[PDB]
Amino acid sequence: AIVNAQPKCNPNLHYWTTQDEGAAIGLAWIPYFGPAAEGIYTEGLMHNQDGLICGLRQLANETTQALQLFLRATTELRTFSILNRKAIDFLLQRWG
Amino acid sequence: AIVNAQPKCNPNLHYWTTQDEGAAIGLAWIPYFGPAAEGIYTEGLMHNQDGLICGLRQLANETTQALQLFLRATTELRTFSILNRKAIDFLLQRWG
Amino acid sequence: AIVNAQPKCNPNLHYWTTQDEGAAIGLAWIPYFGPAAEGIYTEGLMHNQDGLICGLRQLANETTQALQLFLRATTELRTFSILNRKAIDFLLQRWG
Amino acid sequence: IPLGVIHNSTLQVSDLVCRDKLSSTNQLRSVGLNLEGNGVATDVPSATKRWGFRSGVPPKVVNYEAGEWAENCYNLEIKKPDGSECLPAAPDGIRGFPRCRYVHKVSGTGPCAGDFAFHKEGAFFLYDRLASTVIYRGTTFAEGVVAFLILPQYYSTTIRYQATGFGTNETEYL
Amino acid sequence: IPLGVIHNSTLQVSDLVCRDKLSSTNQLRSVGLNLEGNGVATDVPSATKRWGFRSGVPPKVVNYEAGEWAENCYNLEIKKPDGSECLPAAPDGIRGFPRCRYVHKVSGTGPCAGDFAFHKEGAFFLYDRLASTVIYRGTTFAEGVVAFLILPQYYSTTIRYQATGFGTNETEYL
Amino acid sequence: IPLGVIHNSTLQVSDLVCRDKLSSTNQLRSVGLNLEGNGVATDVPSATKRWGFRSGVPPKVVNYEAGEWAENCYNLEIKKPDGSECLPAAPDGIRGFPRCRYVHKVSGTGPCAGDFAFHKEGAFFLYDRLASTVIYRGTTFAEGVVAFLILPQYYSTTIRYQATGFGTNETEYL
Amino acid sequence: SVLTQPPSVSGAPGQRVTISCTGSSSNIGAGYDVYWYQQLPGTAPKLLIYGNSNRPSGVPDRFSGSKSGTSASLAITGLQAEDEADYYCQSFDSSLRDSWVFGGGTKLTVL
Amino acid sequence: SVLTQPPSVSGAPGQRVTISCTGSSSNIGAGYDVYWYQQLPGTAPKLLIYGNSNRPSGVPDRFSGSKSGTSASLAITGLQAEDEADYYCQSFDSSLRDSWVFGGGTKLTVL
Amino acid sequence: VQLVESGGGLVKPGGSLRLSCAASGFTFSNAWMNWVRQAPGKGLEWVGRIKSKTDGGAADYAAPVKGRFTISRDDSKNTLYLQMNSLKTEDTAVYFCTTVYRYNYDSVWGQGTLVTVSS
Amino acid sequence: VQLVESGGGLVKPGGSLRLSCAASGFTFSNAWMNWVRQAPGKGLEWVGRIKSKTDGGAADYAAPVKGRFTISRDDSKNTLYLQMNSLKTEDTAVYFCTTVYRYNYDSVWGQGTLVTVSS
Amino acid sequence: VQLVESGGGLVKPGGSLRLSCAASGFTFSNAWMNWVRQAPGKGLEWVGRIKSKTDGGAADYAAPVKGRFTISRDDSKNTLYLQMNSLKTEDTAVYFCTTVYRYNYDSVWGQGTLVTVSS
Amino acid sequence: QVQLQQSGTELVKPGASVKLSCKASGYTFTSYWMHWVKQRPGQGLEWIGEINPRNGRTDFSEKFKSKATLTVDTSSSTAFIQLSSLTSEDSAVYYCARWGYYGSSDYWGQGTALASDIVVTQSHKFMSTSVGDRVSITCKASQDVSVAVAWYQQKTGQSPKLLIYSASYRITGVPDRFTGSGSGTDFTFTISSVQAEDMAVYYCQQHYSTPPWTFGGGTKL
Ligand SMILES: *[C@@H]1O[C@H](CO)[C@@H](O[C@@H]2O[C@H](CO)[C@@H](O[C@@H]3O[C@H](CO[C@H]4O[C@H](CO)[C@@H](O)[C@H](O[C@H]5O[C@H](CO)[C@@H](O)[C@H](O)[C@@H]5O)[C@@H]4O)[C@@H](O)[C@H](O[C@H]4O[C@H](CO)[C@@H](O)[C@H](O)[C@@H]4O)[C@@H]3O)[C@H](O)[C@H]2NC(C)=O)[C@H](O)[C@H]1NC(C)=O
Ligand SMILES: *[C@@H]1O[C@H](CO)[C@@H](O)[C@H](O)[C@H]1NC(C)=O
Ligand SMILES: *[C@@H]1O[C@H](CO)[C@@H](O)[C@H](O)[C@H]1NC(C)=O
Ligand SMILES: *[C@@H]1O[C@H](CO)[C@@H](O)[C@H](O)[C@H]1NC(C)=O
Repeated sequence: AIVNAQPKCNPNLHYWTTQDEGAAIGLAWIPYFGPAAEGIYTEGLMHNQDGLICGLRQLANETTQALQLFLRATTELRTFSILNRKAIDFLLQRWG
Repeated sequence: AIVNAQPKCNPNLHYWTTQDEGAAIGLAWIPYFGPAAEGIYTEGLMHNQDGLICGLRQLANETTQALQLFLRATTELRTFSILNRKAIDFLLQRWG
Repeated sequence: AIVNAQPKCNPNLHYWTTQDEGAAIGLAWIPYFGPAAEGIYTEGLMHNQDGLICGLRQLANETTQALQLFLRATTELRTFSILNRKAIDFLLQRWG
Repeated sequence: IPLGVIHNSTLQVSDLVCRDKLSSTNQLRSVGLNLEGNGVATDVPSATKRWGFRSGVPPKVVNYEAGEWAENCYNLEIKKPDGSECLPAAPDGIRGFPRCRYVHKVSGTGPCAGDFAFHKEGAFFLYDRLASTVIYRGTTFAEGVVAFLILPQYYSTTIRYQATGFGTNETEYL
Repeated sequence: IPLGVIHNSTLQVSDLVCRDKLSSTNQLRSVGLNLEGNGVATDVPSATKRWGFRSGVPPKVVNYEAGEWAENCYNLEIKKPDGSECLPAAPDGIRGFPRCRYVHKVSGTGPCAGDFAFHKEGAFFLYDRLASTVIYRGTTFAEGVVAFLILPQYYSTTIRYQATGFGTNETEYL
Repeated sequence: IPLGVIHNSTLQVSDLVCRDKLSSTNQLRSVGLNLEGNGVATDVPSATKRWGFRSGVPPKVVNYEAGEWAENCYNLEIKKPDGSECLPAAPDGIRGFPRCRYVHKVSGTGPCAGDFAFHKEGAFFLYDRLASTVIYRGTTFAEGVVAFLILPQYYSTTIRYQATGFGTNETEYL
Repeated sequence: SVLTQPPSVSGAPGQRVTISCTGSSSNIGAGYDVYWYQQLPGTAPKLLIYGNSNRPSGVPDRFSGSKSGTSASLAITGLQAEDEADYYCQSFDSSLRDSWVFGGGTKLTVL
Repeated sequence: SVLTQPPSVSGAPGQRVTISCTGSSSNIGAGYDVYWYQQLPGTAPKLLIYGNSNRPSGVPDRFSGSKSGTSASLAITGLQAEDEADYYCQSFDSSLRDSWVFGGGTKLTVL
Repeated sequence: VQLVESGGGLVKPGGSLRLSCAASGFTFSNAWMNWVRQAPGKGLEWVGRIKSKTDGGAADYAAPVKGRFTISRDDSKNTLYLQMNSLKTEDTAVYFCTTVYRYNYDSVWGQGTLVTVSS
Repeated sequence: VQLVESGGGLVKPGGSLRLSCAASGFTFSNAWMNWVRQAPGKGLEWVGRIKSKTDGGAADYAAPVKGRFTISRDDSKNTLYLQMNSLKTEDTAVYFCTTVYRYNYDSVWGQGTLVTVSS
Repeated sequence: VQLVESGGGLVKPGGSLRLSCAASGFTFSNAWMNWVRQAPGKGLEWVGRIKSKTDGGAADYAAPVKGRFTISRDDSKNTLYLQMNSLKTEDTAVYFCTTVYRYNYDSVWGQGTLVTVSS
Repeated sequence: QVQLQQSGTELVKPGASVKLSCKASGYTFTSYWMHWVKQRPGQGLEWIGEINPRNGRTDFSEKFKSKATLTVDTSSSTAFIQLSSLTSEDSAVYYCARWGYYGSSDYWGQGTALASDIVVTQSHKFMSTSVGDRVSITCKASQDVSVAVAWYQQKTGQSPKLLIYSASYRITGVPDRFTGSGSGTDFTFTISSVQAEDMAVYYCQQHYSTPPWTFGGGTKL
């Protein structure tokens, strides 16, 4: 159970992501004919249950302390394998 | 089943790779006494079934569209974990 | 079984590591209030069985030849996924 | 590092469960959430009081895939009173925040006693799919935090600010 | 991303199978195949018509382990008609293609309306165990594509070219 | 690559066992062990005879997490007899060895027939949580090796040296 | 003169004046940059604008340039009394083996 | 003079002399650097020390500077006969919109 | 690198003057300019400062000289102009123009122009 | 950076001349050289161009002057030479030598040499 | 970049002299200095060398001139000083001061100072 | 040779559910998308939806969100479309076409009798012309498409045939009289010499980034 301790929670979530590699595309997958760096984002709005959004904001607040310590321990300038390590830890724990 | 739609297929495949870490070596594993950057390649020729080679060339043609979209989504300049992600996806799907 | 062939083995091991992300911390997890780059190390001494320490030194001696060949094959300047590959190989071999 | 799992439209913190399903790496997602949603002050004089300069701490950059639309973004071009640069140049591959309703571009002079500017609350500075602990020169950023989840199976306005004595308690704007 | 599995000496596209065996990361292999095998034209005037300059698209580099011997390779040293450089310098760690029977070194002047030169057919420019979407200055490259597989359980000649109006339809060689 | 498993307080080399337990990535550990523990000579004239200059071999850097306290460390600022630099500058993110009882800072002139200086015995040059095959200018390093394990479930003194003819058999110190 | 320019342009002081440079597909439509030069009487030409819109250091911001299709334009926000000089636009031609092409020459007179 | 300096400092040749610059929280306590200038009689000032302790190229190593709290000090290891000149410390003030602040001026006399 | 100053003379109180500094050997447009005056037998006093064109080219003045002095720069001529109005007896000082051309702190100071305001 | 031109004079038609430009303040070997002539009361006309030694040092000429003018450079002396043969009445113009020393587009133009071909 | 040498004259054996080289156009403090002498109708002979301040500023001398010549540098004045004591007949040569300002090997050699030691 | 085979004519009751088949051969089935197009008798071409044999991803048009469902069989390399509640206005000819490597409906099967979207609109519907004249067809795009515009020709009683793709490239075997050009939002299709065999209906379709691949209004000569 996650309890939102923030003074104010925004019930709406306007998010931007990137198109999946399996999405329907035409000639734009070629970098020469593709869009610029600002035209590769897919937008959306989540007007779902307010509890999910407020709990999501609270979860990111609690992750800050652990993430900061992890980054200090590492020596690489940029980290991209955070999710890969989580999958390995999940699979090692399951053992099947 | 892979159907080769290319106008011409080369039946022969002259390939170059790198020596495995478990291969037989003498004093050359030391970088000071080792070969230069151009002498670390192992050559070979594959005169096997023509269907395998032509199917291999067709497979690389079909992979281009998915690979280009994957690279556009990523933000890192150089990517080296493509095969590692494939192993994780294979192992997660199997679940044993 | 590991046999230490080194002429001399140091029975003691004064080691330095980094604090775990799950360790007890106060306000120092913030980079602004945290310690400098030289104050993020945890020291310790291992006066355990001499066989473990001497075997550890011999193991590092034997790993050099395989590690040097692995680095030569790779093209990336810095490598950080050595342990991740070992976990994948261990999990693929187990298959459960 | 906490991991969030969405069960029956309710977010839960991961703890062995044997009931959660993870069959692909597409389910794993990293989302960068802005601090404006939490209700913090978005004013330029208030925002700049949460940033401080320090030396000896190397910068770190983490990666996130999904972001949130930002109603307030900041661009800093700050120099020392003698003309020398204060903030480091953005490395290759780091761009400004893509979605910004308003961009507060702040320029002027002020003391810089540290090599890099950090966040006093421990938050991150969000960039284009990259979160950093420091501020880069002439790059649009938003202040926020990053969360990790297991998913279940445009016009911008620029505002100009002139600040003297940046980073102190005697800072005058315009 | 398609994945190829070699069964009974026949290549198949991966689709749950429960019959494919993968017990090590050595079975996984990335192979870079040149476009000359497909029968495309290897002539210098024909090859240069498949390359175009664009701005706003960041370059990307992918890694491959096995390569194919190339009978035709290209080296470009192109400048603007005023003497300024046109192609970016190769970063650290990027080298020329190792196996090249012929190296077509093309130099001269021509317009460059974009920061980087891309491939109009979406293919990659192969380098020493690295595949990039752009062309780097003074580096030997081959045009090809990359495939991923699950494996079952030297003299070079240089040719000099002088091109004017590179990247247009009025390009004269030598 | 050999992998060490600690069973009943005895180190063993990994070989399918079905009795070893690995349930987290925290058990996996990379430890950098210095060569001084093996009993090699720590003298400056003796240590410098194990280093040689070569060209054509790109440098490589590997990562380790745990280190060993070093009683002898070396810092090199070597130039050619004409004043030009000999050793490359340390890249961003590479720092000196953290724990060093003594730091032997060697400066002077000598021939440098290669772009980089390697270790003739194949060992690594340990840095702050990074092991490299080459020596960087003005960075404290220790010579050692790296091992991989599966874990079971401060004052420094600087000594100044002046060397002429570095890297030869006619090298005079002070 | 491969490029075409107006024979003369005149305007009141303090106003904005524009000089038009006309090319073709080979000259400007091929992607070649357009360079603007100012030549005071009896002195060497000075490069006011390089590239397509960039300005060299030490040049007043009043001079601005733009590229549209096969034509280029030079805009002067402030028509000072010291701007009475000949203006030329220079580019490159895809034909004639990347040879320089100059405009006819526009003389600016301040009213 | 916002900053405070001794009216005069004298010392025997070959000895070490120190000049003290006194500021406040707004001047030096705010993190602003302290710059030291040397002005020979009838010549322009010369920047002996920039930043807080750094030294420009072409300046003798005898001159050194340090910062402690809200005050700064200039140390001369070797008091040569050519050091007879006025010394000023310059910094910036958080108030007055980052305006330059100069010391009263210290005259050095070699005994 | 060298700075040359000119434009000084004996002027009665209430007059006007214009001081000019010429810059050579470095990019004048990318360097900030400062004016420092020194009264006879007194310490250095900061007059004003003008920033680079890329920084907006704003001008800041000291409180004693605020509202009476104007500082301008000519990027084309690589010259710095200081306009002085409503001169008083206390304005009698030697003016200097200072700049930094390389940010390893290699500074340049002008020779100095003496302005005497007496009646 | 400065370019000095010399070698002009009154020559009858059919004669020959050699123009020289002297370069200082920059690396002459790494900069491309161009010749531009301007007829009295006319527009600028491009004559020719020579590339750097690293680029092969090739020379390109305009169609009206092709086959009659020759351009050469001396890297040791930092000088540029233009050889003119079979001069005609239409060749009477003021010649300029142009180069770019820094690729932030800081260009240098010579003073100009007047060549008069009359009978 | 230019080096100017001075301080030569006819001196009887057993006397003393001081040679000075003036440096301009480059950072004198970051460049190593060398002294090379050439006897009349003979080959070049290396005299000594002084290193930069950051390298410790040590001085090395050749065996024939060891113990008699002293080399010093003035970073403030951008000048190099060579002190010669106990001059002999064999010391009659033309001295040169050499330095490298850019490590792409752009070297500068002085004009040369003739020192004659005769009785 | 790429070949697409469909089922025969099927007659259904005013209320029922029917399923159509589309068998493809000569290419890797899983590497290309499959599209379904509906054409009323005497009307234009209507895009129904697309199904990806890989990962099973599917997309539908707004009008056919619930009327049709798309399924594929990888083993048999066959695509199926299921229609529910076949009303009186559902009697039309249905085609299945393969989405090209760069996004062109290059291959079509024989007929089977039973905001944020880019809209392509043609200037005219009928263009009368004589033999030897030079006719031009203009296609207008609401948004910016770089070159991704394809031209199709459909004669009486025959399936549509692709002629020009990427607005410039000509399919091999097409007569040289057909030429296309254009970029941005305006595209032109011109015939140098109109013959007696050029009388047909021409459509333009954009294939740049928009999953709703809508056809043009058509132009009859
Ligand atoms: C994988 O392999 C496929 C081949 O199976 C590669 O496809 C190639 O794409 C390029 C880029 O579009 C094609 O080059 C262009 O060709 C057109 C003319 O194409 C017509 O004529 C061809 C015969 O010459 C014919 O094969 C074509 O048919 C193909 O396309 C249709 C429709 O998509 C498809 O249904 C078929 O099955 C075929 O696949 C078609 O009828 C030509 O006009 C172009 O020239 C212009 O553009 C170039 C720049 O590219 C420019 O320089 C010119 O001046 C001119 O402006 C261009 O050459 C190529 O023909 C295709 N290959 C084949 C065999 O047709 C694909 O690229 C590969 N993937 C990679 C490499 O990643
Ligand atoms: C700023 O803080 C200092 C103490 O550090 C205090 O003396 C001063 O009054 C403060 N100024 C303002 C404007 O708050
Ligand atoms: C080059 O292309 C342009 C634009 O289509 C055209 O006008 C010109 O005639 C072409 N030139 C050649 C030589 O093909
Ligand atoms: C140094 O090595 C060279 C080459 O073997 C040899 O000729 C020389 O005698 C050696 N000198 C010393 C002092 O060992």
